[PDB]
Amino acid sequence: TNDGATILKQMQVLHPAARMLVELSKAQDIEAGDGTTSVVIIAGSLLDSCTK
Amino acid sequence: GHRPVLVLSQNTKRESGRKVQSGNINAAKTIADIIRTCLGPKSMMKMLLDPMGGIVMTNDGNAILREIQVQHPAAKSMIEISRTQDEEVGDGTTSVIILAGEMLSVAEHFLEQQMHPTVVISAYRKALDDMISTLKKISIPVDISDSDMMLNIINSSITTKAISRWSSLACNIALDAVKMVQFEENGRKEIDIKKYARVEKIPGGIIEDSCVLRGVMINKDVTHPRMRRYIKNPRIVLLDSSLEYKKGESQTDIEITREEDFTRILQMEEEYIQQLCEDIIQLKPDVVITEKGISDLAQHYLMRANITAIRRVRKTDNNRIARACGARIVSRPEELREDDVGTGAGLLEIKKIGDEYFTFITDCKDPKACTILLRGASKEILSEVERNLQDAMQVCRNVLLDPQLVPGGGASEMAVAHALTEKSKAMTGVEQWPYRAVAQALEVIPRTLIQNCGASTIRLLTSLRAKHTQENCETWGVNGETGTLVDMKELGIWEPLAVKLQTYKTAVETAVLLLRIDDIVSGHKK
Amino acid sequence: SSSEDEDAGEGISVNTGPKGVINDWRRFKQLETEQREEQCREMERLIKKLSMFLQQYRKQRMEEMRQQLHKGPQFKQVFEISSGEGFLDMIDKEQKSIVIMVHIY
Amino acid sequence: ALWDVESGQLLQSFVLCLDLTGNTFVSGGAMVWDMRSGQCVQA
Amino acid sequence: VVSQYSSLLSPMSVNAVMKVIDPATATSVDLRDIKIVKKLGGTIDDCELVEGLVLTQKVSNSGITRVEKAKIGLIQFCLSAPKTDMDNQIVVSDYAQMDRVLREERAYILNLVKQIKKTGCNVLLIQKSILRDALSDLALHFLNKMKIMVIKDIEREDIEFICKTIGTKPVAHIDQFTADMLGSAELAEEVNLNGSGKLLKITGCASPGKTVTIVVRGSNKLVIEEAERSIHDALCVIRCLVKKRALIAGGGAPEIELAL
Amino acid sequence: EGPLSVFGDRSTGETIRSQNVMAAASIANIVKSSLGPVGLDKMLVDDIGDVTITNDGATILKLLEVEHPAAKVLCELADLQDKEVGDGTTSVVIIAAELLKNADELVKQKIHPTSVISGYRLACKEAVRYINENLIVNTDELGRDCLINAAKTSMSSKIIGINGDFFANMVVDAVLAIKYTDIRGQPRYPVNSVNILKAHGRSQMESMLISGYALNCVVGSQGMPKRIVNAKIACLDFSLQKTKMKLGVQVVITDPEKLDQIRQRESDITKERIQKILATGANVILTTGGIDDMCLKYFVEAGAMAVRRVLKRDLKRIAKASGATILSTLANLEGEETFEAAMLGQAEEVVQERICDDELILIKNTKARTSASIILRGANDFMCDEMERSLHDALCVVKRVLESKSVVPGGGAVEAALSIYLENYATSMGSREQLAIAEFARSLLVIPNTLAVNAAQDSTDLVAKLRAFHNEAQVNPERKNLKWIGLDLSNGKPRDNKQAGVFEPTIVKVKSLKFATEAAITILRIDDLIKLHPES
Amino acid sequence: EAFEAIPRALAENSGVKANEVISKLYAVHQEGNKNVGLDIEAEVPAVKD
Ligand SMILES: Nc1ncnc2c1ncn2[C@@H]1O[C@H](COP(=O)(O)OP(=O)(O)O)[C@@H](O)[C@H]1O
Ligand SMILES: Nc1ncnc2c1ncn2[C@@H]1O[C@H](COP(=O)(O)OP(=O)(O)O)[C@@H](O)[C@H]1O
Ligand SMILES: Nc1ncnc2c1ncn2[C@@H]1O[C@H](COP(=O)(O)OP(=O)(O)O)[C@@H](O)[C@H]1O
Ligand SMILES: [Mg+2]
Ligand SMILES: [Mg+2]
Repeated sequence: TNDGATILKQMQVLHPAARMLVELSKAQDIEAGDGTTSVVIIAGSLLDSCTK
Repeated sequence: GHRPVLVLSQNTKRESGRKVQSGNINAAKTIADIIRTCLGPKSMMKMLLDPMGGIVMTNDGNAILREIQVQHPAAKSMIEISRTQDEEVGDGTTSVIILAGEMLSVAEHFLEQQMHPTVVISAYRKALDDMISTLKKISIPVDISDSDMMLNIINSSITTKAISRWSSLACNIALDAVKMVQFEENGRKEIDIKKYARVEKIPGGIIEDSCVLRGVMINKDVTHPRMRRYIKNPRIVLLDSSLEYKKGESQTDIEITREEDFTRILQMEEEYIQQLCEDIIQLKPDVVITEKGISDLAQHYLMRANITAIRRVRKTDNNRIARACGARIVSRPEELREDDVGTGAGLLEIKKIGDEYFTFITDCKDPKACTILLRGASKEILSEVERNLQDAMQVCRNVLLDPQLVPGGGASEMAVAHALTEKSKAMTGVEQWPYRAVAQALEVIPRTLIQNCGASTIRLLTSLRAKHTQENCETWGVNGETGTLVDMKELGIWEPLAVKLQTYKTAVETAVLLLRIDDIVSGHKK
Repeated sequence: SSSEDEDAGEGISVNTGPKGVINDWRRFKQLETEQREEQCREMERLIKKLSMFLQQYRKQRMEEMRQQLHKGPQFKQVFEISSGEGFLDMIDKEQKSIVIMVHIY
Repeated sequence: ALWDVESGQLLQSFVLCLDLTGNTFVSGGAMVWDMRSGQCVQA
Repeated sequence: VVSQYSSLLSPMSVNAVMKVIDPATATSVDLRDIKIVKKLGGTIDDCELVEGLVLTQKVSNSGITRVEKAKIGLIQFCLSAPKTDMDNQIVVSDYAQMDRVLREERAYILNLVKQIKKTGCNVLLIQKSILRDALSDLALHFLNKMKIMVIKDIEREDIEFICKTIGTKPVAHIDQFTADMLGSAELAEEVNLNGSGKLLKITGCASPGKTVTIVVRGSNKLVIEEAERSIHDALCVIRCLVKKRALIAGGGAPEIELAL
Repeated sequence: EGPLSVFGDRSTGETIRSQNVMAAASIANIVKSSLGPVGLDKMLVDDIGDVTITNDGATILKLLEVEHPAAKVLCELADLQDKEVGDGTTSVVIIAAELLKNADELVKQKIHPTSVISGYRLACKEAVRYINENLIVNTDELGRDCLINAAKTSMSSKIIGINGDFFANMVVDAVLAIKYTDIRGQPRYPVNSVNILKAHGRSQMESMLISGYALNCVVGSQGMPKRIVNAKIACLDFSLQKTKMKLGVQVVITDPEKLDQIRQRESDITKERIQKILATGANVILTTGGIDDMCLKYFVEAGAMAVRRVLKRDLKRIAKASGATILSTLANLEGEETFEAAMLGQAEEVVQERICDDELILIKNTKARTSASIILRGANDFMCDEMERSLHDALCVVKRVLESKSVVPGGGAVEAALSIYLENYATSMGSREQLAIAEFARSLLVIPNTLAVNAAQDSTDLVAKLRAFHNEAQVNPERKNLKWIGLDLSNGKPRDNKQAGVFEPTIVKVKSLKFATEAAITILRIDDLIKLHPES
Repeated sequence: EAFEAIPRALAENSGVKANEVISKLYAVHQEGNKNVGLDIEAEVPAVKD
């Protein structure tokens, strides 16, 4: 698969933040259906900035 | 963690190349060497230990091979071809194994010399075609009406077995049983010796007392002692249904509210039994045989009419009785008719052999089924005698179906080898060498006969080849007892053409099948 | 048609409890010390070693000769140890300056 | 949970074993439930 | 992965969305109106858009696999021996009652089949039934004798989709099975997928109301699943365009503009 | 282990790409030695001693235990090729693996996989177009000889190759026998309607082609006749046993006198049914259900055959061939229980035949339609099974040739011509699609190379000569007939395979190309593998 | 005959057909040339002095 939501759902991530990212991709799929990969990347980049 | 990753599953082996071909050929050669010594009139018996505690002391190749458990798939294929040869023609089981082993042995030489197996297979197929042609050419016809010729053929079939001591009696038994089983209805000829030529073995007595009966014989006694155990000309009625009250198919429940209903129902059961017995009696029979039980009340009603009843006879035995005495098995006695009543049995006698009761329906006039009563030293001896009799009957039926004969004692092998070599002398391609290899590998039968006899293989084989190089010498073989060359017209050892054709075809086809194979893969599940 | 593909409080410093339970502690400790002694005697060798024409001696024949004609009385049998504690107190006891040879078999 | 066989739908979701008129049933871990009210009625 | 097939799939998805909504009134798209059927075999180029209805159930009839001018009716009752909801048994106390029961059961089945046939129906869909035989061997034989193509084991969840597709009102009692309860169609035939299976397609309907089916084919199961996911992504993109009529540039342009 | 925190193993990039290529190469190498006339069979042992001597690629790949996902993809690709075409099962796997190997080699040179996929797709489309426009031969100019040649070509590499002169004739006769037209006037040939029976015994050359149908069944009772001349076959889809009431019917007796009548009726019902069936004039009765002993007696007294537990497909084929009608019940539209003679099939003979201590029913010369059946005779059971597989391959090939009337030369001619054409054509499309199409063309040459290698001949020299011949054919307008030149494996020299009779259906090549390209693209899309640890 | 294994092995290692080489060797030796063996530097079975 190339679908972001499917990739996130298939691999059983364990860390809570990863689970929230999976739920975020699922919500993006529900509301839009496209961009399920871009939204997770955006969230990861935002938190990476939050680090500094 | 981090489990290993691999393409094929675990414990999945694979071998390829010259190793696989060498292993297959060696396995075939080992299988042949197992029973190499069980060929010819001077063969020696082998004692097999069955897994279930039994003992199989036999000389037949197929029995020995089927008593052996092997792991190599080539050995499995060899055992399979032995079984197919046994099932198709009835004998030649140890000859085909040796022939296939020799053909694979001579093919290995060409495999080692940068020859593709396809060329070898093509040469083998051409050789097989010419082998069949030569075998059909050197054949002779047989008058099946001549009893002496048929007896001699059966003798030549059973000279190599343990029954050769009583060969005359064995041949007479086999010929009589085969001719009795022979049947034709609706324009369809049929010789079903598997279902209508039954062999019954009773340990004890002497083998000279063994005989084929003009009827059948079962291990059954009268249901009630008052019934006659000796009827001169019995009218036989055959059944395959119970003579007793039984529950119906549909679920049924009675409901009794008055006093007399219980006794009334029991009386109706008795009256139903009486009605069935009266329906049987209306045909005025003398004996009733059924495959299901007979109630005590039914026995009483039958005895009141002076009728002997046998209770539980197997389906195959009942079919044999119907064929022997001309009866017809029926299920509902109310539909019994005069034609279904079996007249034709000349005697019903229930005598005692040892400590058991046996029922004889012998003395039939024109019976189409028979039983072969065998007496002997023990159970293993009787089993071997039964196997030899099966071989004899199979050979007799093969001759009856195909009246052609070919010389025995290796004469056919050498004649076909010489013809194949003469034909190959005109070949110019590379295929001629495996062709001649097959032709010469055909000579393994006379060599094995000479080796088992104990004579000098090289001198006798060279003399036989030189003799066969002449013109009118296709019937010259080897005497398997005295170890000398002899014309088969004098020794009289002739074998059916069908048996030789089947042996040759099976051997060549097994060689082709095992030559086609490479890259053994094993270990996978289903 | 028919014919188709179909077909917190970490620091405790416990005070008196050890005094109360020292009886059971020593009860187990004596057996544990015996086990350690036995296994020490075994490991003294096991694992550590488990891991890995006058020369013709004509005199050997006559050595065998008088070894065969050695003595008159009964030759006795090799002593057999039946218990591990038997081996332990056999080696522990007995005079120190006397060689003891044991044959595992 | 109790399911309707014909329609293949979950009627009502409420237990090592349980036993049952198909309206009142008892479940043990007693817990008696009545389908007319969907509540525990006995303990 | 289905990007060399975009010339086939993108118009397919656009048509699929446009044929299930009203362009001038719709504010959202229900993607459950676009059924996707995945059949192994062939290549992705064999993906097809079916206007009518595609059923994976096999035809119980033999020798009748193609009906022209079809009249399809849904059956939610059972064509078998009569059986009441409450407990019922038949008690036989005489021998004549046996063949009376047999004859009366035959008459009941024959009357049911005759009532079904009298409406002109030639394609019959039978809903899946549990605890009772939906279709009996006698009933199937009678229907075959009258040249009616019978497809049974129809799932309950698909009843709404079938009714929306072919305009057939479901019937639960034989008394209400009339001509107007049927759904006319131009053709209802069972096609063969080059040895990869059989599909029943009912294409061409008098009232094709807002429903389309997409048949996805491929060489292997994984590529079929991913093709289905990609087609779903395209349908969702068109759904988004329907929900909010606003288009933006791609290729990272919105992100760069946003960052600046 | 790491920041990702996924319970499993992860492989990314060149590692997973090399793993996929290794798995594909392993699958290809398993069956690479069983290609072409100089190919050899294989033994497969099923862990309990079961032996399968086979040459078919689909059988080998199904019987194997395969764990890697790409290997499973190739195995199911072989299965799909077998199901949809029936031939070329080894060739498609070999071509797909070679395509994947060369595509990965391109990817290792920093060529993006999307460009490789686009080039492969374009090359496949162009190859199909070139095959359909240049390398097809219409069968109307050849006649019946083309079918025999195609069957013989399909029988090469099989255990029935040498006896092809006879087996191909048998196959063509059977396929022509099972032919009948349908609506819209498209004569299609329903293979799998040719019943194939395996029975060891005599040689392969004694295999029989039955002008009718063959059943693996025997008469129910020994008292029945075993041969009927003018058979009136009645086909039934119900059992003839004692009548039993259903679940909803109970027998409750309050007066005992009715019990005897009820018990009598329980069998009189079936008696009356059988009496009607015999009164219509039937001679042979075939039923899918069982038959009780009393019913067997009824048939015996009537002097008619009765076969029970007949397979449903066999019964359907018999009814269609003989004109009979399958009856699941005796119930007309008047509510009665009748059986008229219009539902009786006819055959010129029905015989109980004996084949190596086994008996089978032969339905000879069915009227109103022709049917065919084949009985194979071999040394043992493994040989007969391999014969059946080879026979099925030949039947499928003949069906493809008869349905689509175009054939292409065999022996690597098509692959060599396509390689030359695509290598020339790659220069006119794109910049890196050029490399992708060139690699596709060079991968197409694996078939003649494998053929030559299996013959222990100079693969390089033979392939070079074949390529030179095809290039001369393509560049010289007046030497276009050289495009029929293929490989003669017996002598190891190029040969005009169109004149030699080495033919293959065009559908085999086209479907193999399409399926292999799609499988290669599917595997090539992967660049990351996450393998979750099993929950067990 | 056991002496044939040497030229046979040489031909097999050289990559040519041993039978043709041995046949040519017998032919040329019957002609009377006893100094003739297989040509290693040849792609086809050949012999030379
Ligand atoms: N042909 C193209 N050229 C440039 N950018 C593209 C092209 N196609 C898609 N994109 C961009 O790739 C991004 C990712 O799209 P895609 O992978 O299809 O879905 P997702 O947004 O879920 O990852 C989108 O933001 C889009 O702008
Ligand atoms: N008296 C005999 N002298 C010489 N050869 C014989 C004699 N009897 C039988 N043979 C040969 O022995 C073979 C039969 O041996 P047998 O043990 O029956 O082997 P198989 O079981 O394979 O038939 C026949 O081919 C026949 O030519
Ligand atoms: N007589 C022949 N001469 C040259 N080539 C042949 C001959 N017969 C078949 N071939 C070629 O051998 C190739 C391999 O066929 P094969 O592997 O046996 O079929 P499959 O791929 O179905 O197993 C085919 O592509 C065919 O072109
Ligand atoms: Mg014999
Ligand atoms: Mg093939």
